[PDB]
Amino acid sequence: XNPKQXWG
Amino acid sequence: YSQGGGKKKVCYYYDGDIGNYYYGQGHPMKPHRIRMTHNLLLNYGLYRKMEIYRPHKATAEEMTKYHSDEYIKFLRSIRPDNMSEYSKQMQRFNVGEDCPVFDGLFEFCQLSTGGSVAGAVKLNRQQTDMAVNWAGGLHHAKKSEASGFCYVNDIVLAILELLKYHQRVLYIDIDIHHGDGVEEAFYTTDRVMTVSFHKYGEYFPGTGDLRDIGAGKGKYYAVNFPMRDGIDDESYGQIFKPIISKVMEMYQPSAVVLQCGADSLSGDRLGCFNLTVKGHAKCVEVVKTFNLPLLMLGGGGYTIRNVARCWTYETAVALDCEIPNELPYNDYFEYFGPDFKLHISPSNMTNQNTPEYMEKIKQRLFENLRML
Ligand code: NA
Ligand code: NA
Ligand SMILES: [Zn+2]
Repeated sequence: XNPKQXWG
Repeated sequence: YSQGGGKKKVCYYYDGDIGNYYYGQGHPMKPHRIRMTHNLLLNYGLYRKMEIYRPHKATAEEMTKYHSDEYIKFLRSIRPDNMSEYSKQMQRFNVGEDCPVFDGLFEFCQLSTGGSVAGAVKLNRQQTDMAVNWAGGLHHAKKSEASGFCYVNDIVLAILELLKYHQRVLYIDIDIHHGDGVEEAFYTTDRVMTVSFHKYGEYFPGTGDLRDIGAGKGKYYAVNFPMRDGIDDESYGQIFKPIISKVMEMYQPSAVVLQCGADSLSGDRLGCFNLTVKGHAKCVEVVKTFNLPLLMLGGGGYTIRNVARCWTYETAVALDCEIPNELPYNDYFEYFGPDFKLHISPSNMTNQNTPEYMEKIKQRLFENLRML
């Protein structure tokens, strides 16, 4: 979900 | 008996402890937004027109009605001080990254799912029209896995409670993400129909294609409307009411669950849509006019100053109570700067959803709706 960090 | 529908009775669920739960440093999911929403409701005097309840902490036995014992017992035991011992088990249940481990995490799941199951038995007992639980709406949770900031799926648990007295339940998901956890739990049954409007294509959670209509007995009972960036109010409104009414006509449920994900508003921290509060709340008006046992739930929303605006107005919409645009004073009046007004205005971004694209997806879904 978070595009700031990760893939979600 | 006679008549149709007039003014509705609403039951609101809220716990004061829900605002102090903290996901993590810089984490976008802030449970504090629920307390902002509740505080804004009180200052609008809407507590005079509704019955406010406090949800119980849903026990592990109620959660295992859908989840597995391995995943529930893990959530009861995992704490920020003993994460290293559960390092392997954190990765199996997707607990760590988007779903971090913080203090009182299991109690936060108990409050969220508590309001949804309490509102479910309240509807089953025919003691209200709409049950509101803005602490719920967590739709990404799996049977033995967490995802998309969701740990325990309150929606699936609340729907399983409705199935004890309702042979057909309709689930509507206006969150900018696809309700993949709710859709997957009832993907192979006709007793629950899942409808989700979401942004598709290089976006969480990656599922939600309109070609996923169900399997087994639940074929043609999974409706998805893929969307693009920057959809506005007129584009969302031209397709919501006709699609919802066609579902109400062909499926004809006896209970409705409307997940009001606020991350589909304009200028969201994680979203990319361009909906306003009036455009978002119009979805509640359409579902409300059908006069069915409704269960309104929360969900997404990461520009918290707007989340308090949306779920407050949508609550007044449930109460049929007009509220002034001038925001009264509240404990968090500083968040709503620099306007200090209830409703918001769209952004200047381009609507990637052409009106011809909106009509084609609508007509493609009407084909699957005729198959009932
Ligand atoms: Na959705
Ligand atoms: Na289904
Ligand atoms: Zn979302």
